[PDB]
Amino acid sequence: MLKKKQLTVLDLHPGAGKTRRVLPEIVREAIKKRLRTVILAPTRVVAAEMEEALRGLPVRYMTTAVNVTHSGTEIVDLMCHATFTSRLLQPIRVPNYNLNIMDEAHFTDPSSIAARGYISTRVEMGEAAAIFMTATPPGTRDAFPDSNSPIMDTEVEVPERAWSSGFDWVTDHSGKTVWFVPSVRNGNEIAACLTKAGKRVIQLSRKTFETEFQKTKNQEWDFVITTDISEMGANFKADRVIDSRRCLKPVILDGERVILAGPMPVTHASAAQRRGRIGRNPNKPGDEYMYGGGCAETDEGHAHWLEARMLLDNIYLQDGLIASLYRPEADKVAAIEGEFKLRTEQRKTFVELMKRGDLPVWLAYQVASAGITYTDRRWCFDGTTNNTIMEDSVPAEVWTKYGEKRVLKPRWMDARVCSDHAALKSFKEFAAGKR
Ligand SMILES: Cn1cc(C(F)(F)F)nc1[C@@H]1CCCNC1
Repeated sequence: MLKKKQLTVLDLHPGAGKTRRVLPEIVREAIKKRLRTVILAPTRVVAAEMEEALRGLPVRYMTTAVNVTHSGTEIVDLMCHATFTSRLLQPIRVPNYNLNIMDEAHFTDPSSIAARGYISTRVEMGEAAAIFMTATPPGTRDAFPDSNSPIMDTEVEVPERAWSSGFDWVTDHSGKTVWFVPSVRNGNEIAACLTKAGKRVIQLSRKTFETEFQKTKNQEWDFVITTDISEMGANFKADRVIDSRRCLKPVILDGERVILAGPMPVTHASAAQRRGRIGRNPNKPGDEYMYGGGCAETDEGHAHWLEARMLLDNIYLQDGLIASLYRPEADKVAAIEGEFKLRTEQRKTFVELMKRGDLPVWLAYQVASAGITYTDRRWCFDGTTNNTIMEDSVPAEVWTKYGEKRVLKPRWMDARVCSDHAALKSFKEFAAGKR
């Protein structure tokens, strides 16, 4: 599969050994053939596991998840999906890799969709080879794939709020459970309910993943409450998955604002990945998968696909050519290639609002396309009254860089900036001119 002009989809079931068995073999072949290679990890936890499986081989780790001394003789680079897309957007020159390997190639974050589109366009052009590793490739309709050991699948009503009665099967369990919830706020309520009942609970989310995931290997626990971030390679020594089968979906209303719609059904790929956390030990059959709803294709019209088109329109490919999205996922957005292409100064602002500002892609695009400079924060305060960000049922207030107290009322409203305490705290600092 290491011949140019070819994209291979390695669709082995979860736990088949794509990362620890197949990946080192591919890397050995690539090094033997002198192919300049990139290995793309979804998260820093998967990058650290990749280092363990590739230990010894000459790989340059362009991540702070690994403390390795690079010898300067490596032709294989390893970085996160976001780092690849980030360096492509920045004026830093990215080598034209002969071989592009993406682990967990089902990841639906905007930068992972943009990386797949850039890589597949290069392959379509006959300029490179690529391998996409995932049990659930884009376009999968099977939520119950094969596993290392048999799994008990059980359709049951799963609590999405705290409960006093009616769900004995949840707490009358003597093993370890991984519970997928649609949001951090929903996870907090369920975790507080389990803690009140004498349970040891760890909570995981996109922002707190690195610190808290370490606790799953450092201490004993009864439950892990996680958002969909644990679908991307996170391993646990658990015997049960409780899956709400629900997710939050960012949606752009009338091209003017972003809302977090739902909770709504997960896609089949997400349900298969969530179920995939268990049934991984062939010596421990009978791990349980309790699911609380059905699947639907909620990736259609999801903002991440539009956001990925905003990223690719501002990545240089060849003269005025623009990368297309990877074909099985190109129908998820009604978009024209090049419609989000920005001029040089606005594009520089767009990059900075994402890289330094930490704003969602859609919100960074609104600000940059309006001709506003990175450091100009007047837009955080001059929106309509219906854009007032609320904190505990009362308007959120910040001290501006001018020393005044103002109501946070952004010109463009993106629900992701105030979806939880940590997101709102970060957006208040941005509005205050603190970064
Ligand atoms: C010029 N400027 C910019 C901002 C911001 F912080 F909201 F962006 N506030 C101001 C006020 C306007 C009224 C007099 N005090 C300064």
